[PDB]
Amino acid sequence: MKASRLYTLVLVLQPQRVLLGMKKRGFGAGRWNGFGGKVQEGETIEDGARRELQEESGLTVDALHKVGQIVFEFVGEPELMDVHVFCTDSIQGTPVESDEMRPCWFQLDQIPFKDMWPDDSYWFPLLLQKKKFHGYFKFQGQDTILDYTLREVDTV
Ligand SMILES: Nc1nc2c([nH]c(=O)n2[C@H]2C[C@H](O)[C@@H](COP(=O)(O)OP(=O)(O)OP(=O)(O)O)O2)c(=O)[nH]1
Ligand SMILES: [Mn+2]
Ligand code: NA
Ligand code: NA
Repeated sequence: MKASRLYTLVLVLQPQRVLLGMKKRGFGAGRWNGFGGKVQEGETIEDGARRELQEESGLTVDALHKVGQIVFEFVGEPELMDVHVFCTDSIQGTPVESDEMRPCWFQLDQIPFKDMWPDDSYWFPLLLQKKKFHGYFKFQGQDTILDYTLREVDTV
């Protein structure tokens, strides 16, 4: 048994494009990703996701919808990362570069998988199909998956 820490991840997914941010420092630096971070004491997971989206991208949204949950384990780290993944298609301002992220839109036939976390190749297609999922990935360092599970679910 390991303990886990709560994180969020938000994908702004529109009919023909998705907003990603280039992580400028910290965990996952150099990879395009959705927006998110640690859940803080007192806030719901969904509200922490909304907060991180605003902090990192400048976007303010009324609602998010849950699309998946991914648990990450790293060799040498006792704590698991329990990542709650959300989407929305509905925005009403423009993204802005933050200290953490440079936002950029990608067409959905140009998803930059080689410059994303390696596990995203497995679960992001499910997100694109609007299928909910649970995943688990064990990493050695930043690049190498040693074990993983991925399943479609009816409820996140
Ligand atoms: N797509 C994808 N996202 C991941 C993976 N692993 C992982 O932690 N994430 C997400 C979850 C969070 O959105 C983010 C990690 O949180 P963070 O380090 O940005 O947290 P934060 O904003 O609170 O921290 P800080 O950088 O402000 O100090 O990366 C992965 O393998 N794939
Ligand atoms: Mn944070
Ligand atoms: Na953050
Ligand atoms: Na973050």
